[PDB]
Amino acid sequence: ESQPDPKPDELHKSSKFTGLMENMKVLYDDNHVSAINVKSIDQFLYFDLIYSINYDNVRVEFKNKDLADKYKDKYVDVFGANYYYQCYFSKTCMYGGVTEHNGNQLDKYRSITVRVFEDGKNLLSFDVQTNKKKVTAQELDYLTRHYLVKNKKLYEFNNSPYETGYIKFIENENSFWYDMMPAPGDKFDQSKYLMMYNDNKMVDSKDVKIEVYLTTK
Amino acid sequence: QVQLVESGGGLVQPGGSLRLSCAASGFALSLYVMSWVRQAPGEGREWVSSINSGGSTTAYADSVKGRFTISRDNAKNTLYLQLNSLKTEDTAMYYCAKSKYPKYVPTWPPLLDEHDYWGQGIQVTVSS
Repeated sequence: ESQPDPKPDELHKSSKFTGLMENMKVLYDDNHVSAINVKSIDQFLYFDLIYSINYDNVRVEFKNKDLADKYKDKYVDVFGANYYYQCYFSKTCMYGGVTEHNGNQLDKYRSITVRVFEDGKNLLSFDVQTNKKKVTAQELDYLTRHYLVKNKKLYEFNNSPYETGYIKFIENENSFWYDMMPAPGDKFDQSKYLMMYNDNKMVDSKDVKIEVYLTTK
Repeated sequence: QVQLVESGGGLVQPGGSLRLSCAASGFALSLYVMSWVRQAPGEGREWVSSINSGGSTTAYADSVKGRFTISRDNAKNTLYLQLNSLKTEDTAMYYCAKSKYPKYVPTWPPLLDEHDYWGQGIQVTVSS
C-alpha cells in the first residue's frame, strides 16, 4: 500500500524545537559516508554490520537480523548520513544505506528532478544524481537536503526559516514520506532521528519522483 | 595522529594588530567546532572565541568582541584569529582548541571543557 500523506498537525513544527538546529544541519552538510564495492569485515550486534571505509570503521545498523544476514559478506555500496555523538560501538555510526554492488551499476548517471513547494507553490526544481539502478531513499534524501541546506537555508545554526517540511518519494502508484523537522523540545538526538533509515528502504532511480513540501512561518 | 600547531602572534604596541594561524593535521577540521583560548600570566585558561564547522556562526568573549575575528578554512585545515586594537590585558599564550564532539554541538558558546586537544600555543605580547 501507499502511505497516507501527512495529517493536519502530524508534522513536527520547527518553532516548537528550541535546541540548536545545527545538530540537524550537520547531518546534511558535506560530510557523509560513501563507499563503492565493499564487504562487511565485522559485526557487533546481530542487526549491524561493520565496514572499513585513511580508513574508519563504520557501523551500519539495520532494523533487524534479516537485513544484516542478507548483506553480511555481500559486496555492496554504502551511502548515508553518519553520526558520532553516542555512537555505540564495542569510529562512526549510521543506519541502512546499503545496496548490492553487482548488477546495480549504471553506465551513465541517472538524474532525478526534485520538485520543491513552499506553502503549496512550486518555486524551485533541481536535480540529484546517482549511479544506482536501485537506490536507498536515504541517499536521495541526503542529496536533496544537502542542496536545500546550501541554497535555501533549510537548516540554520539556531532554527529553520521553514515551520514544517516533508520529503515525499513516489514510485508509480505508491508513495511514502519523511518528516524533515526535529521533534519538539530543547534536545535533538541524532541517533534517534536517523534511525528512520534503518529499514534500508530502496527505490528505482528511473521511476522515482521526489517532491518536497515546506511551509513558511 | 591529531596535531594543532599555532603560528604568527608576536609583539606590538597598544592599539596595534596581530594575527594567529593554526595548522591542523590528523583529522578533518570540518567535523569540529574550533576555538581559541588564552592563558595570561598568573591566570587560568580564558575562552576567547569559537566558530562552528560551516563557518557561519562565530562567538566571542565580551572582552574581545568587536576587536578580534575568528575564521577557518576547512580545505586548508586551518583556523585563524585576527587581533585588532590590542590592549595590555590581551598579553597571553594563545591556544587553538578542538571540540571533543565531532558533528555535534551540545552548548553554544562552547564550554572550556568541551575541547579535548590543544596545540603548544603562540605568544602574544602587547608591550607596555
